[PDB]
Amino acid sequence: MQIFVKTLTGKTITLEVEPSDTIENVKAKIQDKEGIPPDQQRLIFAGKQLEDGRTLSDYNIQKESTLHLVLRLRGG
Amino acid sequence: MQIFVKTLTGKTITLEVEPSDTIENVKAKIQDKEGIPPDQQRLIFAGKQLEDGRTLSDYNIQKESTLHLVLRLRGG
Amino acid sequence: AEKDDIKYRTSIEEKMTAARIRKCHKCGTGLIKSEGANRMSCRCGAQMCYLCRVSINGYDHFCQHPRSPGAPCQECSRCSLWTDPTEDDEKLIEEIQKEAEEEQKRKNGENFKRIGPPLE
Ligand SMILES: [Zn+2]
Ligand SMILES: [Zn+2]
Ligand SMILES: [Zn+2]
Repeated sequence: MQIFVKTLTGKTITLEVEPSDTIENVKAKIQDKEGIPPDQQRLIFAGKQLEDGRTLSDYNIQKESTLHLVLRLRGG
Repeated sequence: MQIFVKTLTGKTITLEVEPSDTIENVKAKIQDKEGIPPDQQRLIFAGKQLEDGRTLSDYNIQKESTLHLVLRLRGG
Repeated sequence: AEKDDIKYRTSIEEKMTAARIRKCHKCGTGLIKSEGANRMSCRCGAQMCYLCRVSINGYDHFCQHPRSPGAPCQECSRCSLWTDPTEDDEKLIEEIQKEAEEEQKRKNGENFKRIGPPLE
């Protein structure tokens, strides 16, 4: 499948993945394409945060779906 | 978050708390810092005597707020 | 034909994501809150309210009046500093998902309709 990833800056990149791929593998591809280390990446899809050890198919991520890179912060 | 507790003598105690902490946890922190068991502590904020089972956020206690400690001595 | 279903599914997915992500006005980065107050200081330094998503300058945006536990403020209607919007946002996400899956079942037929991750 082909999916999209929206980075922290707002840029949209295109990834070629498989629904059986794990979240770590998708984060590694994001690192290969944009240079973002996987320990800094937090992925959101359809409001759900993707946790490590899981695959895309666990979240029903289909073709041309969009993942979002988000910062997670503590409030004041 | 950080809050202050003023005794009647004027001494200021500084606590490191979280908005989810209960009043019982705040009294436990006061016991750790000053050696007063929570059964002797009465916490008052804005005219309200704080009940142990509820949290700081229930009273809308803000950051750097000041609570007032009054002592209770049943054993003598 | 298929492009229309892909467009509808992805639009629903993006609405579900928009109901959870807070976008910064300064740098344009998506944000989610781990814990703490609803006053969010983005990495770029811009502040915003996690509840109404409006740019703010500090704590004067929120209600700072003493409250009776379990009661609304009797002095103002300003945003609460400690209320967790996670439950309401998830109810909104689940309602959008449910209605979109019903619409997809109405369009295609009573026989795959799931849009987004499942429930628990
Ligand atoms: Zn920002
Ligand atoms: Zn607000
Ligand atoms: Zn108020």
